[PDB]
Amino acid sequence: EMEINDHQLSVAELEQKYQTSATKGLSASLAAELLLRDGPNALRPPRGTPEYVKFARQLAGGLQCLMWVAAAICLIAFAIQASEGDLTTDDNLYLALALIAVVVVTGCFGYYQEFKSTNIIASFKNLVPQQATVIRDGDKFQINADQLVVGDLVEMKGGDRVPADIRILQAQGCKVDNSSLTGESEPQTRSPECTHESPLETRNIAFFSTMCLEGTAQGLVVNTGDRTIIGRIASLASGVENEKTPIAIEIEHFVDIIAGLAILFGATFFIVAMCIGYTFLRAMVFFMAIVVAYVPEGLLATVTVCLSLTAKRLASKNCVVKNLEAVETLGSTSVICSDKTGTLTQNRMTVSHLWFDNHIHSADTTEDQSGQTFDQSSETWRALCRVLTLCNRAAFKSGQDAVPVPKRIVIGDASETALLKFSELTLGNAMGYRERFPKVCEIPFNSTNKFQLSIHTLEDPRDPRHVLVMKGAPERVLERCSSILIKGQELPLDEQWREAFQTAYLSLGGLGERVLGFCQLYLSEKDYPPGYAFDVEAMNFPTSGLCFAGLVSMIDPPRATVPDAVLKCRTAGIRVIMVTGDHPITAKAIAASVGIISEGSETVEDIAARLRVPVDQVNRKDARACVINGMQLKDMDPSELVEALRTHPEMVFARTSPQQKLVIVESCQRLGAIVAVTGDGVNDSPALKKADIGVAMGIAGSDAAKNAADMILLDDNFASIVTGVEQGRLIFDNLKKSIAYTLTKNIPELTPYLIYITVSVPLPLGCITILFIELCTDIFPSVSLAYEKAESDIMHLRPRNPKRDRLVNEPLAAYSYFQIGAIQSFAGFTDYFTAMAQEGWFPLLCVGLRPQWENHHLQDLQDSYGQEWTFGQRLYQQYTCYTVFFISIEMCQIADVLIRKTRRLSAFQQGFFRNRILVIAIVFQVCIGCFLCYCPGMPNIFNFMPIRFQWWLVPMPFSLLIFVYDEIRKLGVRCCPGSWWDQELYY
Amino acid sequence: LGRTLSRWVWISLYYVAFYVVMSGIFALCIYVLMRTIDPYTPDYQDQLKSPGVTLRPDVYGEKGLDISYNVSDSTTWAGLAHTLHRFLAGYSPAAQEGSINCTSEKYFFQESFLAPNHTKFSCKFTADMLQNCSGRPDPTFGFAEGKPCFIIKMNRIVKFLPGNSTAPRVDCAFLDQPRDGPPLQVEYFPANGTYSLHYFPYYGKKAQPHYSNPLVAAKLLNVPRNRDVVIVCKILAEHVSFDNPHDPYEGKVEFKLKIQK
Ligand SMILES: CCCCCCCC/C=C\CCCCCCCC(=O)OC[C@H](COP(=O)(O)OCC[N+](C)(C)C)OC(=O)CCCCCCC/C=C/CCCCCCCC
Ligand SMILES: Cc1nc2c(OCc3ccccc3)cccn2c1CC#N
Ligand SMILES: *[C@@H]1O[C@H](CO)[C@@H](O)[C@H](O)[C@H]1NC(C)=O
Ligand SMILES: *[C@@H]1O[C@H](CO)[C@@H](O)[C@H](O)[C@H]1NC(C)=O
Ligand SMILES: *[C@@H]1O[C@H](CO)[C@@H](O)[C@H](O)[C@H]1NC(C)=O
Ligand SMILES: [Rb+]
Ligand SMILES: [Rb+]
Ligand SMILES: [Rb+]
Repeated sequence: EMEINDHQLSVAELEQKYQTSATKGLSASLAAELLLRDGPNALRPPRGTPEYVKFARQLAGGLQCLMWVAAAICLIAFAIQASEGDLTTDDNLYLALALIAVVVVTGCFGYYQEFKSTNIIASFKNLVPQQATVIRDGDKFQINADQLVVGDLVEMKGGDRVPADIRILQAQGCKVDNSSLTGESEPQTRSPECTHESPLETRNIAFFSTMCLEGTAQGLVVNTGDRTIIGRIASLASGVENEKTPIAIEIEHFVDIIAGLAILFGATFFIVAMCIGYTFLRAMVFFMAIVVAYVPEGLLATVTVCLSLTAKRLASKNCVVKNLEAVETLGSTSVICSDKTGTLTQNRMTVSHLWFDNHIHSADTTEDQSGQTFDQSSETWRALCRVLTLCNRAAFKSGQDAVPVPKRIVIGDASETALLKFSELTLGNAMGYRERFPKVCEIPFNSTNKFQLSIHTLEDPRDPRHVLVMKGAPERVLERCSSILIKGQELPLDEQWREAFQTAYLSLGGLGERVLGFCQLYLSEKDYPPGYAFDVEAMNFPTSGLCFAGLVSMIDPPRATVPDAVLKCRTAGIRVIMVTGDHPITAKAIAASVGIISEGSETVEDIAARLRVPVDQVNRKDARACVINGMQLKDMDPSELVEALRTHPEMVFARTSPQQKLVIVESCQRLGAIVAVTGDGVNDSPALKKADIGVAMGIAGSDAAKNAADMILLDDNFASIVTGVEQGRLIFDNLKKSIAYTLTKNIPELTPYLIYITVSVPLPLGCITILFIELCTDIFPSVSLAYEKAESDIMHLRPRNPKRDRLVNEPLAAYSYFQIGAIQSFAGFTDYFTAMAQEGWFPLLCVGLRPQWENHHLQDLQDSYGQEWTFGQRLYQQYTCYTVFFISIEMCQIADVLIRKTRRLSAFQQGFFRNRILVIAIVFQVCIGCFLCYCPGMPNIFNFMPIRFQWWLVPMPFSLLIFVYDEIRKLGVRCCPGSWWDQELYY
Repeated sequence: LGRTLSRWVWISLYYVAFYVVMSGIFALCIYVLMRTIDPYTPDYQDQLKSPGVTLRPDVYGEKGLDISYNVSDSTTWAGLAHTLHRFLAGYSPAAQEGSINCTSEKYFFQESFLAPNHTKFSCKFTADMLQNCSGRPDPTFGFAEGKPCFIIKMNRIVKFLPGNSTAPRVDCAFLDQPRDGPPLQVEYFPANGTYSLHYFPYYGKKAQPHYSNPLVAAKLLNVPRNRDVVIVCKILAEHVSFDNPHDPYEGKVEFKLKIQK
């Protein structure tokens, strides 16, 4: 756009273009205008969130589309009836009002929940305005970063956030932290001369989001707001559209099952309805009533409160999910594409290794100091500790005595900050300690002197001499030492010790670490007496023949909980890929440190290096590992990427642009994988959005990433991902337990109508009462099944196969609808005839009685004993058939919630009282069940009446036949895991 | 199309076995079901704490019984008379042969079953007992005149008993219009509006296959022409309720009557 030549322009062309001064800057007027012209130097947020379209989007979705259609069909049927004078159409109204109501109320839930997520995430953001030091009219002063305009001369020092895209005009040791744009963990030199043609890789551009680690620089704002590199990345990630979630896909597929069955039951019973002499009008109103009865008014409620309970579990471990669907995704996930810098790692230069006493020590690099420290006993250590604690000018910001030492803000270079935290963690109170050793000379890090030196007087009065302490690049330190501390002494620095030093030096550099040497000399009190006047420029103290102390070396290390998390994920069969923009050496090193790449696994370059063979001749199948870098990832045909992806199962993508992370996620999704990405920087925001679930670091993470993500790790604890998996596999397994328990009772609601059509017996079951079942009595039972523990070892299972393994499928549908539902039906009708006969209507009289039954003009119909009943009296008797079919349903659901506890284990094995909440729910079920009957007046409120306690008992045999029949089912499942029986009677 | 051809039949047959087993269990349950209950008495009869009274001729316009007609125009009352006639076609002596001449004049209790093939004895109620409303001499049942005969009948409830004090008698009257007109006056048949108590109790359609409810006939002599009136017939008796608001036919009948000239 503009920058691809901005860094390349001469200063003359730059101030010409931007109408500015490379030394004095924008006039005050001009800059003010420019700000009006261009808007604030800030990234535009999404423009519109009308609180009402949040709600309007909450009212869509597979179930909700179904409920809506079913409401319409209710009302169209109400028209068709009222037009031809059919009474008690009020059942149609209720049904629709209920349906709509349920989806609306769920809706409010789903909306307010999302509200309560987005506030907590927003609770964590830092809303104090970032600042810039700008020079305008030759005046250096402080403005808010967003009042910067294109062309401003700005200035940066250590500690500053780069406030815009700045073309670097001058720099003294400017090193910068691009970990957010690139993946680059190592500090990056900024300097005025054009290093590249791509501004992403040129050195004379500092990037609007990033941090200046050290040094100083001055330069011209070349881009602001969404025109920055950062703004273009967040654009790219806005235009990314995220796919449908796995749980939604599952719900839609089973709404397709329910649709199929309701359509065909309607069809066949409408055809039937004509062939028994019904008006086309009323066979169509039956068709409608049937497809509506296949719709479970309450399942949306139960599914969302199930999901919401898992969201509560995850919140309470600092895992905050934006929408409830996302609660599940990590369960179905099978690939994890992960960021390295700041995601796997800490992005925090940490002291990792030391070389002293002829040995390589290794520091605890974890952030909670849960690792294992190095040997601090020796004299050589405390000497090195002294040189590194005294030869350092960094310092902690104040008021930080409670915040952990790795998390403390500091004023100092990258190296020096690292070492200060190292001294503070090892020696304790470093700043105090080094105050006790008054500094009386100092050479700061100098490009002509190439080291940093400082001379000090000592602590106790009895020792009057000075100690010169020095730190620098290892070779440069060694070329000024003549001596070395070893194991309690100070040895000549002979060729043995230099070969030993150089092996330790390159050994530690090979890990890709930043190593510095450290040396010292105690100056005489004869030649340097108390008060001696040390002059730098005429170097009147020694700077050779020093006493070498040790090497300390540093790296960006993995987060404490990360490697165990990666291993737990892999033993759950989750392929874990590393997508990082960092360089491939670092990429691989961390990949091994964490478990992406296993012990003894080699890349093809490792096989070639081991056998000493041209890489061409190596068999690529012999390499578990692979590290493909981002500028050969272009040259790869999508099928070269699928081949590489499934030839080496331990994959490492290095130097990968944000787009390329989107490519990898997409390429894995095309192969049917449910892929999740974990990330912090803005370079992850695109990938994070495309992924089936995006997981952003709460604290490390950029705003664009936190925005792309579906899930936020508020404490930046990677191991929450492995709890995410576990909970995710739970509700899945538990949702099909709850779904099934609510779908079966649908068949003993439909069939009494079916019979009532074909046989014309008085109405067995009214709509008011099946609303009470579905939307009230059986609800708690259905959501209590969300508290079921695993039955197998969930976390050693492979990812669910999205094609075969599904939420509800043909086995579960068939078995639940047409077998347990059947048994429930028979229990209903049995209790129907019994109540009728006991009150006077014999079963054979019941055949074809409906016309006379409902006939408001017969107020003297005769029963089997020839008793003449008014219309109201027959009506109360019908309400009794409602209540009797209802309590039949209930009792068989007390059978059904317990039977659905387990899908393969026996209830005697694990328990009836395992699930305290489910027992609670059943107590609640029979409580409200009894309230519906025996409350004074119920006949005239809802259609329930106090059924004689005989009729309670009549179904309990069928209930227990359900218990026993399903127990033998889930007894043969585990007993004879063969072919024939499990395909049919396992769900 | 989906599953295997060789096992489609196998679990096809499994479902068959499932339904036949379950069906069987239902069958046995309803066999026991019917073996449980007495053939002559209802086990509980819970909605029948009080009887409903029905009325003839029953003509509902909307909202209930609405009997309108014009005395000068035979075609508005011919079908009313005809539904009276074919209602009483089973109160004729020829049809009502299988019953006894009740003169007990108090509750007739049968403990032992004495009648062909073990049935019990019913009373007589022949048309002529309604007298002026029997179809003779008048086959228009007082309609042509303007004093129509409505036939009030109580629903039958096995072993139900309505009182001791007197016979249960019906009482029809306006819904009070006291300032703007006299009160209703009716002649009932048999007299005083009484169903003799030997007509209770009912022992069931198996115990008395040839049974017939007692009638009374209200003959409305007072009612004004070309004016809507609402008329209520209550049953006066101790063991009967006539103001159950959730059933307007329990013990009482209302109807709207309009007699045009
Ligand atoms: C897709 C597959 C569908 C399969 C459905 C199969 C259902 C068929 C099951 C049973 C039908 C009845 C079997 C009848 C034979 C058994 C014995 C029997 O004959 O018993 C006796 C009664 C009558 O005795 P009585 O008066 O002569 O005794 C005298 C009375 N005393 C004793 C007081 C003097 O016989 C009677 O009433 C006869 C009249 C029976 C009333 C018809 C029942 C209609 C109800 C149908 C609903 C079925 C449930 C559907 C649920 C499907 C779920 C998938
Ligand atoms: C399953 C069922 N459906 C009804 C019903 O349909 C109403 C309707 C009509 C048209 C469209 C939608 C609904 C009315 C009454 C009872 N019903 C029962 C229960 C049995 N008994
Ligand atoms: C009325 O009772 C008398 C008693 O003698 C009897 O003869 C007569 O048959 C009864 N009525 C009829 C119509 O049978
Ligand atoms: C009934 O008919 C008789 C003649 O059989 C007559 O005397 C009597 O007045 C009539 N009653 C009424 C109310 O018309
Ligand atoms: C009653 O019927 C006669 C004959 O049809 C008619 O002439 C007369 O006007 C009618 N009266 C009323 C009030 O309808
Ligand atoms: Rb339903
Ligand atoms: Rb160690
Ligand atoms: Rb996403």
